[PDB]
Amino acid sequence: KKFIWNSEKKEFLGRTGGSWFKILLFYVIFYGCLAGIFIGTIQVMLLTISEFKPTYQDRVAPPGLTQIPQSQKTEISFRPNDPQSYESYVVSIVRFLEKYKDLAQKDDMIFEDCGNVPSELKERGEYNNERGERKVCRFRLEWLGNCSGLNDETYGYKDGKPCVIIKLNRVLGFKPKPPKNESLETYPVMKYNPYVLPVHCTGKRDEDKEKVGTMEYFGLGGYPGFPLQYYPYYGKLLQPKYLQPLMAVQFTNLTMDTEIRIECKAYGENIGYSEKDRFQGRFDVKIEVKS
Amino acid sequence: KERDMDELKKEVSMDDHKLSLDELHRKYGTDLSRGLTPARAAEILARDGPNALTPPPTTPEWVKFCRQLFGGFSMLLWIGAILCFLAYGIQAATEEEPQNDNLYLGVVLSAVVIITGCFSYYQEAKSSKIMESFKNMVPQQALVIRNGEKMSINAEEVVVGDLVEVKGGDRIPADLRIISANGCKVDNSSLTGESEPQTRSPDFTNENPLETRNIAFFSTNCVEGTARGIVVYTGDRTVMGRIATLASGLEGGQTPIAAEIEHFIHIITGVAVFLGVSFFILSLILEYTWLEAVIFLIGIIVANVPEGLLATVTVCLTLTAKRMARKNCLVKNLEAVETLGSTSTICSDKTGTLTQNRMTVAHMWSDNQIHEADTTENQSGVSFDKTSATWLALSRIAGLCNRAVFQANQENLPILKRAVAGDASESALLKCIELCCGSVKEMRERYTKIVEIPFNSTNKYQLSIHKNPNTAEPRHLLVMKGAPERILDRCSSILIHGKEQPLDEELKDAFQNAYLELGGLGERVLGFCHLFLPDEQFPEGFQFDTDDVNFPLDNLCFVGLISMIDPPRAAVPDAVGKCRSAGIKVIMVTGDHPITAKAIAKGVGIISEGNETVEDIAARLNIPVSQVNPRDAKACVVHGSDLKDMTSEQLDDILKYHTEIVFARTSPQQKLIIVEGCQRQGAIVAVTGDGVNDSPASKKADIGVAMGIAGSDVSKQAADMILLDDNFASIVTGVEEGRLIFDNLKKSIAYTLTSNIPEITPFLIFIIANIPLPLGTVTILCIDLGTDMVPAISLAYEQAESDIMKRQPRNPKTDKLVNEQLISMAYGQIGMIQALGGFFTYFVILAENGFLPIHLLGLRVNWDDRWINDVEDSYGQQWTYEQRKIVEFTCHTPFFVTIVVVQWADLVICKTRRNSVFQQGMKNKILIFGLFEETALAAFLSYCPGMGVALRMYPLKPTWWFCAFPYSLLIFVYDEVRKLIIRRRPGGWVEKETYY
Amino acid sequence: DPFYYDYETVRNGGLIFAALAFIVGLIIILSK
Ligand SMILES: C[C@@H]1O[C@@H](O[C@H]2C[C@@H](O)[C@]3(CO)[C@H]4[C@H](O)C[C@]5(C)[C@@H](C6=CC(=O)OC6)CC[C@]5(O)[C@@H]4CC[C@]3(O)C2)[C@H](O)[C@H](OC(=O)c2c3ccccc3cc3ccccc23)[C@H]1O
Ligand SMILES: *[C@@H]1O[C@H](CO)[C@@H](O[C@@H]2O[C@H](CO)[C@@H](O)[C@H](O)[C@H]2NC(C)=O)[C@H](O)[C@H]1NC(C)=O
Ligand SMILES: CC(C)CCC[C@@H](C)[C@H]1CC[C@H]2[C@@H]3CC=C4C[C@@H](O)CC[C@]4(C)[C@H]3CC[C@]12C
Ligand SMILES: CC(C)CCC[C@@H](C)[C@H]1CC[C@H]2[C@@H]3CC=C4C[C@@H](O)CC[C@]4(C)[C@H]3CC[C@]12C
Ligand SMILES: CC(C)CCC[C@@H](C)[C@H]1CC[C@H]2[C@@H]3CC=C4C[C@@H](O)CC[C@]4(C)[C@H]3CC[C@]12C
Ligand SMILES: *[C@@H]1O[C@H](CO)[C@@H](O)[C@H](O)[C@H]1NC(C)=O
Ligand SMILES: [Mg+2]
Ligand SMILES: [Mg+2]
Ligand SMILES: [Mg+2]
Repeated sequence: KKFIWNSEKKEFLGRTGGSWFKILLFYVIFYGCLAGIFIGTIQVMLLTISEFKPTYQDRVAPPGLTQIPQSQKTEISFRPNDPQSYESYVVSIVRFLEKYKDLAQKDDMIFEDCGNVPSELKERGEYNNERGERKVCRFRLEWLGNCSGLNDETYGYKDGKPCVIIKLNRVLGFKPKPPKNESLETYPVMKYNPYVLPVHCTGKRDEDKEKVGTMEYFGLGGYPGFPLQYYPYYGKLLQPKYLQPLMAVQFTNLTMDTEIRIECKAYGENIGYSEKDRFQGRFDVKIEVKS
Repeated sequence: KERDMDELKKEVSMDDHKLSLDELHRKYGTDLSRGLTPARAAEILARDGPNALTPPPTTPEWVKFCRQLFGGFSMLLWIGAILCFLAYGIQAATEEEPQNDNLYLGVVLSAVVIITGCFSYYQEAKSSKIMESFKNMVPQQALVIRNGEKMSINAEEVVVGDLVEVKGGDRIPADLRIISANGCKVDNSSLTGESEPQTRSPDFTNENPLETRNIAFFSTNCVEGTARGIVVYTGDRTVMGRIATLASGLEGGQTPIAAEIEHFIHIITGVAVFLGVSFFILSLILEYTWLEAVIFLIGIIVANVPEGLLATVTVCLTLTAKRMARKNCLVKNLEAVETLGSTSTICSDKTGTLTQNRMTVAHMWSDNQIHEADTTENQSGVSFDKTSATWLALSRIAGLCNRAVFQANQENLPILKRAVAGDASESALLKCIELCCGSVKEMRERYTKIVEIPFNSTNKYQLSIHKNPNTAEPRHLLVMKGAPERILDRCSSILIHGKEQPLDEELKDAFQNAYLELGGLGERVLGFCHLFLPDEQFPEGFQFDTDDVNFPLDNLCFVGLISMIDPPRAAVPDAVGKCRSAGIKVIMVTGDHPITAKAIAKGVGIISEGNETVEDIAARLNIPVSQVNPRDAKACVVHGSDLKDMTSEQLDDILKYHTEIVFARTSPQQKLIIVEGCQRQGAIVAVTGDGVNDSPASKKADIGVAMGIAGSDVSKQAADMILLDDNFASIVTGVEEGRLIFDNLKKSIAYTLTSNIPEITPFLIFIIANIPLPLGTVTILCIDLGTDMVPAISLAYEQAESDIMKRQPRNPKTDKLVNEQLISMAYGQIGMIQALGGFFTYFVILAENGFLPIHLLGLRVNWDDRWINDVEDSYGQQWTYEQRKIVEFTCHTPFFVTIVVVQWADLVICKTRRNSVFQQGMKNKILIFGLFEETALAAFLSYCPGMGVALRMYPLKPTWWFCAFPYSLLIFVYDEVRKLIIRRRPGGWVEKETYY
Repeated sequence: DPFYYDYETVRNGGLIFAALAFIVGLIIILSK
């Protein structure tokens, strides 16, 4: 029943020889026209969007809050003694901060020394290409005290009491707006309220909040947040090698050999949240320093 | 060993009828005049069983439910759901908190199978219920003589070997052996097929137990006369009982439409597994492990199965079957609605099916001119000429010299369909006078009868002297009728144009040629005459004789002849002509005498003018029949006596080299042989019968057609299609609807198969190029089981693109329902364009949100990760998991909408196979409703509050709806020029590849 | 801000269109 192999009419797999070339040639021409048409449509589509701005940005309204140790399940489990147990973390931290070294940001034609104190927003004109390549404000690793990179102590941040820096999701044209008068959650963590986006970490329930003893934050000039002098973003095309602000968080009195949950919530007016996306605005981590 | 029992029932029957009355009473032990003692009855009633056929086998309610639950198409969905559960188990044993996609798909496929089975069961059950509301048969008891006393007892209480007296009007209870009759003419229509009522004589006449007159049969009515007889067979042991049980033990076979559905499934699985295996090897060859490749393989095969096509095909066949039921063309088999369209040889029955099974006045002879009376059932034929006085004379002789009339309740019933007590000939005469000469009630009593003389065996005559009507003063009228050759001899005067003339041989032979003309035409002629007894030589008061005949037997005045025969049904001739127009070979299969069969065949269309038989040529050349060449004769009359001694090869030789064949005197068992011989050629056969002799023929055939009222219950149950109105034109309507739904099935199937390409391609390239998922699973369900349901259903209301009743019947081995051309169009050309449009919308949405098409290469790896919330786009922005996932879902929904957009043009192009959309016109109101409902449904599935949370189908930005518009317009334009080239260039390539 | 889309207006327009298209289709199928 499967002997369609051949026939006396020169059939192969079902049809003749002269028929295979006809069908194959038509499918080649037909599919070639289809491919050229799809490409022709996709080309005009490429002409629709611009190079300096995405035509839609509403799907990224509340910026996220990520961390340096991109854990498999946002959990940091290691041994304070075994160096290989925390190698997966340190490797990611070093590769992350590899573009923040003083030697990486050395060209003065593309870098601008913002300042040692968080200042107001720095708008570099419009988003068109009428101006040249915009300048990017520098951000040295020294700002993250005690969680610095390779300066004096390449501590690896793990000899007990680890470090976990947080980063604000880089959004084009986004201008962060810190909170004001209505403060039902703004704690007195730091005096600098107007030119820095505050971020406060805490437990999640009555148990985690007690297990986590003390948290020390580090930022630009010592403020737990992001300076407004580094925003807004002007895209990867106009601002290559851009360095978004960073802010480190260290948990000193932790309960070793105990998995505790931490929620780092970023506060602000332009910072939304979502009960479906635990990363929009807030940030979670499951730390367990098992000895 | 049932294979031998079936053959034993297939063999012709034998009997012991040819036995002396003493030998007959010796074999059974029964008195010839007193029957048997009442105690002897319980010795046979509780011995073999009551005199009643064993009720047919019962198939319980839930059996049909499971029959449709399994089927042939539902098996593909059952294996799909099984593969879904298997893939879900393989996917659950490897990942942590898994995804509910496959589980929902499996339960959905199971529900689809159950829903289809439920709908099919509901339709078939409704058919059987309305059929039960029409078979309210009431018991008919028998008149048995026991212990020398007459007693009327139930038919089931009758035993073997007890004297039974059948009166004129009673139905023959069981098979009897006539011992004393008085002119009993039983109606062997339902059993053997003899149209004219056959008289039953106690003396053995023919060796054949059927043709013999000393045997009464089950399910036969006693037209006239009375008779006595000993019970020979009872219950199932009867003739028709064995024929009925044989019908219950025959195989139904594989319907042509079901075979087409199976071939379609075979090709579907072919491409499904071909793409699954090829993509399995490719998936492994790139970077996926064996564990992931098996999941892929299953996904490709399952995604390549048309889920919604089952319900669409079911409702498709159901809609056409409903249109059949509206015209009283009920179908017990949901798929048998198409069987008529594929038929290429119709084997019909003559008595009851083609004819009305009612002796009717066909022609009359008066004033040396034949007058054809209308032979229609609804009285819509040409009216004869009734203006001369000879017509009134003939009408008086017929309406006066007649034994009986109608019955009690026969008052509101029409003149034709009303019952009449008496012989079949007298009833015809009565109806003709009641329809052409006013009434017979007041016409018979107005001429008071004095002395009537009934039919006689010696000196055969039937006369009666009546009184004279209104003042004319001849004082007497002696009417007589009989055989034309006998009435002509006892006649001297001849009525012509009103006056009288002598018996001159000139006009005397003009009657002989008319007699042979009406005899050769297949009718029963009868001569009528009257005479005015001169009251001047014979007293006006009381002057008659009955022992020493006084009325002048000779010197009578001949008026004319009156022929009669069972005429064919009104629409039968036109129906045969229409069937022969489409290329259907009409073959007559009856059990009537060849003399009547040839005439009926020439009158309905089975035998046209010009074609001569093997006997007609020999008669035209005055040479023996053994000399002419059978190849010179286009048509031929096959005698049933010669068919018994025929082999399987000779039957094929008769069917091949002869176009117009008429099988006469064929026993019920021989009809099955003829049906099998017609099926050996590989052609589709359809048997149309009414009596119990057509039960095995209507059962073995691909489709049986029974008469709603003129058909017996046995053949009505063994058949597959019931004609409630008995309108033979329903056959023409059925064949038209069968071919129409066949073409619409091709269209609907192509529409559902085209959507598979833009359904699987997103998941295919999702693995090939490692790009984010362009189309989800929930959306595909909203396509096959959502939007596209109505378009595939409305494609059933499409109408003929040309004259379907002009083309030849489809070839079962050549014209397939789903051939390779359909696959080359859906999976090859149209579906490909639909997939391109979907990918266009995909890149449009992603690139407009910052994720350019180039950047989408290899992004799936980190796109599906639930923890990498810093995915960088082409502009440098970082997206979280739920953010880019919301873009993916809002990219899946427009892909589904894109499918709808391209389905607009796909529905429009699949609506016509050869003609242009403008030549046919979109007059299908259901199709337009399908487009509006499909569009509105999709728009609702996207803009309904809570869809992004329930089905994760987020709203769409308006500018997305126009993304697939050019592609749809392209599909329409391309297929339009394709059909235009097939229209103007019906040659090769453009016809052998695209045309499906 | 360019990071806000009036999804309510488009969603409402889609619902209105769906309602109108469905009733129009019903008018075509229930022709009199
Ligand atoms: C290549 C895979 O791509 C992705 O999944 C694809 C393929 C398949 O897994 C799908 C599951 O149903 C397929 C299905 O096969 C075919 C379908 C039923 C098919 C249809 C047939 C039809 O009739 O209609 C439609 C079309 C596509 C389909 O509808 C579904 C859609 C959903 C899928 O999930 C899509 C995943 O990334 C997957 O990873 C992981 O699943 C994964 C892990 C796996 C192992 C061990 C650890 C893991 C840890 C993870 C952690 C976090 C997250 C994931 C983890 C990859 O392995
Ligand atoms: C930065 O690192 C130094 C270590 O050189 C920290 O010194 C801490 O000093 C306090 C006060 O005596 C002690 O209670 C802690 O135990 C010390 N920490 C360690 C790790 O030794 C210092 O606090 C760190 N942070 C800052 C903001 O300077
Ligand atoms: C991503 C792309 C390249 C894959 C799309 C699949 C294409 C290449 C496949 C899908 C179905 C295939 C067709 C299936 C049916 C037919 C008809 C047959 O008598 C000859 C082969 C032919 C003409 C095939 C040619 C190749 C084909 C069109
Ligand atoms: C010779 C002619 C017919 C070819 C012209 C190509 C036309 C039909 C193609 C070329 C590019 C296409 C457009 C590309 C960009 C957009 C914007 C998007 O938001 C909706 C689709 C839309 C509006 C497309 C519609 C069809 C389009 C205009
Ligand atoms: C034969 C062909 C051309 C018929 C084309 C039908 C067109 C004119 C109809 C079909 C469906 C309609 C769309 C249905 C849904 C939406 C989304 C809504 O938020 C704005 C209107 C918009 C965008 C409609 C515009 C008009 C539209 C595209
Ligand atoms: C952790 O140490 C700090 C040191 O100041 C102390 O105040 C706090 O109570 C400690 N918490 C726990 C849970 O040990
Ligand atoms: Mg499908
Ligand atoms: Mg019959
Ligand atoms: Mg059948």
